[PDB]
Amino acid sequence: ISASRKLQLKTLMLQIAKQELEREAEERRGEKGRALSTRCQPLELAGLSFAELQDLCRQLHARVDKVDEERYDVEAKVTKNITEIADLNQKIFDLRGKFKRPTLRRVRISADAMMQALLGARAKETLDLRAHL
Amino acid sequence: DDIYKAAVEQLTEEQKNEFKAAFDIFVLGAEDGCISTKELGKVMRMLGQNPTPEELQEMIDEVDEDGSGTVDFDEFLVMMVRCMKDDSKGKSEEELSDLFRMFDKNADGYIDLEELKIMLQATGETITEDDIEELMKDGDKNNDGRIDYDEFLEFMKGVE
Amino acid sequence: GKRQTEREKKKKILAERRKVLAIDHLNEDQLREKAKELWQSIYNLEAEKFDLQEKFKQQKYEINVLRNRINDNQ
Amino acid sequence: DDEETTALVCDNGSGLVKAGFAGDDAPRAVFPSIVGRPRHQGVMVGMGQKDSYVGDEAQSKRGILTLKYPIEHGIITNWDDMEKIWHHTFYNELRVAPEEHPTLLTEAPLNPKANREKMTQIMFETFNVPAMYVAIQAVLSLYASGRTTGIVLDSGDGVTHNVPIYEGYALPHAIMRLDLAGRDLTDYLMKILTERGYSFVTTAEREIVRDIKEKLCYVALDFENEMATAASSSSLEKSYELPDGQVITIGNERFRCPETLFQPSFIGMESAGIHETTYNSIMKCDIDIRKDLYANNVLSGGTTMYPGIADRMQKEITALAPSTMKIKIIAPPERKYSVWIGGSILASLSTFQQMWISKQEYDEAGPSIVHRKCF
Amino acid sequence: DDEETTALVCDNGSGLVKAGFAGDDAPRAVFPSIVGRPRHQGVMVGMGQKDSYVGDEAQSKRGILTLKYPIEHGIITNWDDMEKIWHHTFYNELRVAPEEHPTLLTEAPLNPKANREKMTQIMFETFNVPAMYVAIQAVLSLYASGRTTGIVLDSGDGVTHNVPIYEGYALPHAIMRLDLAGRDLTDYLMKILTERGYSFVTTAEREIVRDIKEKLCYVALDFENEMATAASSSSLEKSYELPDGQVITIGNERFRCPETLFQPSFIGMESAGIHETTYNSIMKCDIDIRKDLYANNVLSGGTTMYPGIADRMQKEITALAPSTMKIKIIAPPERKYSVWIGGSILASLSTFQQMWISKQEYDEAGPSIVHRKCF
Amino acid sequence: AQKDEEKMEIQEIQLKEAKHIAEDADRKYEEVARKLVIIESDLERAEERAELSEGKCAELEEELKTVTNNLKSLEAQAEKYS
Amino acid sequence: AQKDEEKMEIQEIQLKEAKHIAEDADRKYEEVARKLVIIESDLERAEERAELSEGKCAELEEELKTVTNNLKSLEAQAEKYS
Ligand SMILES: Nc1ncnc2c1ncn2[C@@H]1O[C@H](COP(=O)(O)OP(=O)(O)O)[C@@H](O)[C@H]1O
Ligand SMILES: Nc1ncnc2c1ncn2[C@@H]1O[C@H](COP(=O)(O)OP(=O)(O)O)[C@@H](O)[C@H]1O
Ligand SMILES: [Mg+2]
Ligand SMILES: [Mg+2]
Repeated sequence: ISASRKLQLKTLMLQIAKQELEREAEERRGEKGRALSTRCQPLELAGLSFAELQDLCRQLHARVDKVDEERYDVEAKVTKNITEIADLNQKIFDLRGKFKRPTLRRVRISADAMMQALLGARAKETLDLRAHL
Repeated sequence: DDIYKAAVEQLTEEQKNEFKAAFDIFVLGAEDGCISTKELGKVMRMLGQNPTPEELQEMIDEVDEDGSGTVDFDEFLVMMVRCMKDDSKGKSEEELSDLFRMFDKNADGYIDLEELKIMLQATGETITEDDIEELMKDGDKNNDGRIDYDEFLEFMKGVE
Repeated sequence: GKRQTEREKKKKILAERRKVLAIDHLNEDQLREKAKELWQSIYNLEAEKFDLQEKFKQQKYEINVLRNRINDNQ
Repeated sequence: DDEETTALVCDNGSGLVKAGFAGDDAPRAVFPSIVGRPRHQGVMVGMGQKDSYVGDEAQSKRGILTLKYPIEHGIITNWDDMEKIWHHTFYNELRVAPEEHPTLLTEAPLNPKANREKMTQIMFETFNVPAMYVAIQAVLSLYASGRTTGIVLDSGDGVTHNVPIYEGYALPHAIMRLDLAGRDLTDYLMKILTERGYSFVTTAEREIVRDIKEKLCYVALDFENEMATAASSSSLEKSYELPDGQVITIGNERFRCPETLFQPSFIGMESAGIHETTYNSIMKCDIDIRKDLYANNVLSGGTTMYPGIADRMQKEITALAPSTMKIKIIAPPERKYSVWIGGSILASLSTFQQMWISKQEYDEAGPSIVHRKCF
Repeated sequence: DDEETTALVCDNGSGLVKAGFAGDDAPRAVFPSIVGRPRHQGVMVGMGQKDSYVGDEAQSKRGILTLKYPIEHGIITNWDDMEKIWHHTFYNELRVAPEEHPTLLTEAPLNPKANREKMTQIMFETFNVPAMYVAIQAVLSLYASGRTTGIVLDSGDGVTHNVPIYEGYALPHAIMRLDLAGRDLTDYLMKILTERGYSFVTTAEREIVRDIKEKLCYVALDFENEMATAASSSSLEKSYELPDGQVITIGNERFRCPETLFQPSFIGMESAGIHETTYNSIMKCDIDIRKDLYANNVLSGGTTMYPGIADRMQKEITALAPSTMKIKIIAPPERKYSVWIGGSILASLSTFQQMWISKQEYDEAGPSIVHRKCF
Repeated sequence: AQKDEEKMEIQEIQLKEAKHIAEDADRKYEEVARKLVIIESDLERAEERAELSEGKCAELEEELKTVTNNLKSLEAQAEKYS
Repeated sequence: AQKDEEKMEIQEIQLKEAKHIAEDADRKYEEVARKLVIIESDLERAEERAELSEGKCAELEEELKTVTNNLKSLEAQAEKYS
């Protein structure tokens, strides 16, 4: 296996994947707008009158009730899913801990640095103590 | 990659001091200035730094495509100073989660060699025989045909 | 449980969100603007509902993945 | 699959919860129904120790738990634990939210009303199902055999009941429910093992005794001859390796444990065995459908899986019954899941699709709707 | 490092005090725990002679001192000397004032309460730490191995204890604490050396005998064969140079000193060896976790560093245990500091950060807080 | 004093050689520890997979026995009904 | 001269320590060599036996399939007999 070629291929693939994700998000946004125009047909009020306004008011109230109930059920589902996400995050945290907590440690922060001072300190202490006269 | 110039300009003194000490240990006279990587690895071992050396030795056996065997500053200097973690931010975990969810057209929690080949044909890279086996190593840590998102995360984590 | 608190919260939200019901007491333009604004509001609510539905499906898939993880741990 | 809506055929049982979507051959997830809190102290920090392991997870950590079944004899004695079991069954073993699926529970005959009403109230309030229906555990086992008549002896793990049915018309005055079942056989086996030196006391070791019973015990064709043979030769002594070594040798305890079914005087019960309560259940029926019931005797339930029971029971009934009638005992190889297979078949029927207890109906009449026309 | 606050993982032990900041690999300062007053008169004036040399300083002037350990068998018998040892450890070997650092002491199982309460009272009143926590010396050694089950035999220098743990749930009824340890082996070696002519009596020469034991003794795989071989050939006699010359030759005293661990009848103790108290500790556990304990037997503590003990112990347990189970003995190369490494890991955990005994809590309930929920 | 200086420098070069030998031994030690860790992990996996295989073989053997015996009995009964 | 002699004594103790290092390194290395070899041999044997068991299990699968088919046949014959 190579080193540089694999690096460049991986980098290019990651960048292309991000571009694909962004364009897919844009396409999904366009489709969501299309579905908005379908389910919520835009109203052109050109040459309009009172009667269409009142019909719009009544249909709007009924649709507000329906969509509010639908969105309430969806939001309750969302809350349940968020709680499940929290529980699964906690479990994965616990499992990764029981895996890698012993491996996660500060190995010899200063014990590696402190290597030779003790011997010289002992010898120099003996010599300094002898050095009274 | 070609991070050589930005790297030779970007190094901060925490590693520049040891670079200078290794330079002094290396060059004492009657040298061509190319700085033989074989002595460089031994010098860095003497310095006490703790990266992984076997990959460096294999690279020198392969890299510097003309096969000179005496790496000039760029590549072997990078392999030397590779003690310090100057990584590509590790990307973002949520970004990779979104990518892997996108790639899971199977919608079965994992992506296999067929989907990897599909993405490769979508981009158009040179076909490699290391395929299949690379998925077996990185994504298949369970030998079950299952790959979770952390496998793709650590597949190219902080890749430049 | 889990059958009455939801109903009361939903009715309270309905009361606070469904405003006063009075139209024909005013001019045509004021009612026209009010209806247009409420229609755009329900359009925004519907768009948000569909986006949250897609996000809920994605998070259901993610919950399935995490379930496969907790199954892999045993 | 796709659009449309499939039904959840759950089957609470007592000892093994069997569940799965309607229209398949076998239950999707089968796991013991035990909920065991830990009993020791626990010193490791951050180990992620939960407060109650349910289902098949508590059969692997049973060394430090105190397993306790939430269903004693058909009836449910601990509603919180049963709710926990149902929640686990829906969310982790099937991973389908109950808000979008009808459910078909099963219940033993002659059970207390309050149990059934509480069951439907839970299913409608906590899990919030669209519609649920409760069915008698024997009619399903008759569905699975593809018959339409016959007297079915459904010897589960909690309770053994014997429902005779003719031409689709159940006979409510001839149901003979007896409370001897697999659990009492486990306790009796655990009690007679002490005659060789092996003492099992902990609620965790009851599972080991259950495994011994499943793997070794068999029903003797003739009891006295087997008792005489096992007391002279040694061709019966089969050994078994405990979960830690120290193999044990079971002698004539092999066929004495399941013999309790045909002589309930062993565990002090007064009533007659499963060989004579079937004949009594038949004799309560009318004089003109006794031949058909004799010819279509059906076995079901887990405890009827002992090797050699379909011959002992036939011999006993042939001894009791008149000499002219033909006695036939239907013992399908898929005995254990017979009730659930029948439940799947019943839930998959088009004619049955309007018998569910719809939620609006429950909202109008309360939990007492189950005793009404929607049975 | 910088801001923030690190914990002090001290580990009193008995024979070597091991201390260091939490989150490292090895203790920062390891030194014998001995306090020795001078015993002769002293004629030089102004030499700067102190009244008590503690720690590693008294292992260099031991020629004119009377060293005396302040910890006999786990318990602490001389509180003033122990306070002196702690003061030295904090101020001279680590040079960190205790007013700004939590501490995590360690204590053997089944020790007297008064010892633990006095320890916490000292740490809170004299040294005035922010918060201290006391942990059992075996759970830490189980942390260091990265396991979560297993039965750990922590044969220190004061006391040998054998704590079985499963899935993080310690079994308090199966702890077998035995008071034979390294110190008794030193005394027995000093007593059997007299059979060749070498007499060590002074408390300073006990250190020389300890060095002989560390450098030469080993555990025999089979005792009788070694006794027969050492009595015929001379391939075992290894020589050793005293601190003044006059080399000595140790014959079959080499494997007879550490054999006392497996036959405590040598020093007159009644109990069974460390090879049989582990099997007894296992057999007290439940029947379903014995396989896991058999497979994950952990060794720790200093005295388990004899060359060839991980094979003798495995052979003995395999002889005792049932033939089917697999016996595996985990003997990491970092055995001596295993308890302290585990202590560092435990102190570095985020989940553990709220278990410390905060000072305000001690002010409200007195020293008896340690036996309460904050264990 | 001259002789002592000679011995001092000789012991000095000897001490440097000693330090180098020490470092070489240290590296070898780290290396062998790595190798042992790897091989032991492989031992764990090998034993566990062996156990799985043995258990499955046991279960299949038992089921074969049961079904074979039932088939033999039913064959005898088929002859009987002939 | 006295200072030089003190230096010499220091060098002597350091040489002693170095030889001590050498001996302990060798001993531990030989130990790990023993463990390495034993682990490797046992790993080889365990893999071999596990594969053997796997083969036997597959054979058992095929046997069970044969028996299942024959039981189906006998059952059909018996029911028609009835
Ligand atoms: N192969 C078998 N041989 C003997 N007894 C069995 C066997 N399988 C299950 N049993 C017994 O049957 C019980 C399971 O019965 P089951 O039909 O699951 O009860 P339920 O009607 O509650 O589902 C177990 O407790 C066990 O004692
Ligand atoms: N390399 C060794 N070989 C044999 N025995 C040893 C070795 N190192 C230490 N010991 C014995 O172990 C004792 C130190 O045990 P240690 O684990 O420090 O006790 P504690 O649990 O009090 O810290 C010493 O007294 C010594 O007798
Ligand atoms: Mg049943
Ligand atoms: Mg200790």
